Amino acid sequence: VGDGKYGARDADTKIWNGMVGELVYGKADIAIAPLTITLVREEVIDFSKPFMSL
Amino acid sequence: EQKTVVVTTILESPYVMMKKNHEMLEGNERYEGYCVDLAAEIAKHCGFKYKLTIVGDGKYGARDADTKIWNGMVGELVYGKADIAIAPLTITLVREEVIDFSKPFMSL
Amino acid sequence: RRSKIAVFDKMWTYMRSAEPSVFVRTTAEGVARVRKSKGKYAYLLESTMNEYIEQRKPCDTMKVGGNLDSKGYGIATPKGSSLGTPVNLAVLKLSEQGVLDKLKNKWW
Amino acid sequence: QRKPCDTMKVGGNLDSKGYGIATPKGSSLGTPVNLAVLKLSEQGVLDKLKNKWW
Repeated sequence: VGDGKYGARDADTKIWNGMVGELVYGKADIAIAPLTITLVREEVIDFSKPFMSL
Repeated sequence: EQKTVVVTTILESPYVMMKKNHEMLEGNERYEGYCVDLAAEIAKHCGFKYKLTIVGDGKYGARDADTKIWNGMVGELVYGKADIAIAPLTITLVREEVIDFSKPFMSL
Repeated sequence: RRSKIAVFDKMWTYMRSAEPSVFVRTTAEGVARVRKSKGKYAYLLESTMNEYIEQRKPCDTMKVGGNLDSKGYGIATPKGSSLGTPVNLAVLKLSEQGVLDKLKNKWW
Repeated sequence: QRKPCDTMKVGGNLDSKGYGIATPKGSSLGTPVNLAVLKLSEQGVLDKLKNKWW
């Protein structure tokens, strides 16, 4: 990852910063990390079924 | 014109039980328990009314090794009888070949 | 049968060699066994039903330890349904705001 | 499990979530990755890997 953060919706820039940005802007091809799944991501990126509980 | 989706499910405890007075009613009120509750919370965010049904054979479903016929609720979807399935169907590899499950609602 | 794991193989070795007949055909036959040789026959089943059975009379059964594996149930729809997006989103919402947790608290 | 093993876990859980694989929308990767992911939970490999670090 470029800068050590999963990424979130930026305040009123509406930019996707962080690691999510590497896929939203097409910079990278696939992600594999511990990465919490929630509505704000499911709008813009898909997910598989989850591979682990916590 | 309008359509109300054919909700389907299976007899299981406490997931689907008969109402106290199920002989005296029509509409969804013949039933009580978890799935009939959840279906309301789904439809109230998905924009429809719905009619409940019980699957014919009372089994979750499998594919015959011989004929390769599907039976049970997955098969009834594949053959287009029921509209939507709200039941304790276990998510598994082979079932992903034929239907598009959401993320899971409960772990076990 | 499938397992890689030494402990599970060690158990299966006994469970495939134990006598008298160690398996049971139905949940009812299992529950009817576990109440007999009290403390002496342990039984394995779905943790949701395991928790369920404790909450009823005679309450003479209870859960221990923890899960050996993770699986889960999910909503199911026909292939290519137009509902495949709204229901899939909605199930997240019902979990993120604890509605499912509230309903589980109710029905258990 | 780290030295000096001086922490203690409490038994219990408060919620449920799970990490998972993610891709750009509409990638050709989509369905074949997802179908692949389940098989590794079916054949138990994820448990042996989990032991191999935890």
